[PDB]
Amino acid sequence: VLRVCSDPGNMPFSERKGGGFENKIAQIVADELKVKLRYYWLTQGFVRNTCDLIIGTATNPYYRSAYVLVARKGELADLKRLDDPRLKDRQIGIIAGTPPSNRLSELKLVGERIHAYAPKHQTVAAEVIADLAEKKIDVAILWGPAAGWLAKQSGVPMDVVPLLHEPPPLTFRVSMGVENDWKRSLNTVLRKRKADIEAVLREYEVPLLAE
Repeated sequence: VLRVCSDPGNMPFSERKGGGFENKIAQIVADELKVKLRYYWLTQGFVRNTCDLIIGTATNPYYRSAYVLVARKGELADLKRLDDPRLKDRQIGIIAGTPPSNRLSELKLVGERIHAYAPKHQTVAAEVIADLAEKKIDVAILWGPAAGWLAKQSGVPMDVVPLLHEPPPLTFRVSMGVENDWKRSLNTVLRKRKADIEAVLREYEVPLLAE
């Protein structure tokens, strides 16, 4: 029986009801291996505290995403880069310690207008999106696979722009985590059910990058 290390409250990634896209992906992997699926639930030292499989974190990567810029639709048209001069007077929200914070300090985007959230709402990224919907901030810098679905649930239209022009890097490949023969069997599953896994990522508005 496939045992997956997952979070019972971490939408859009996973939830105990099985509604996250990593639950759908773990269900695809279990069906491919002709086996049942069970979870060891724990809240996100998650790894060594936790089962046999981690869906998102190594095996061959099955998608590549980036940190994104999120803003209310129509307020910062064509916003693509962190050095855009329109951000100098904007309230910016970001999770403290995340990779983009080095570029913010590099561009002197520091101080009062920078809302650093510590890593009411299910996740900290959900709160940042909610603060953006309630105009408590004007710009949100979050991990793509989380912000895409969360923006769809916010209630106000938003623009999700992947950060591709920032010189640490802000783009990351995502693989499964684990026994290199077991990693070999999982790489086989990712290679076969690629079209099904990629369709699940698109349904949850996960920004997908090439290469």
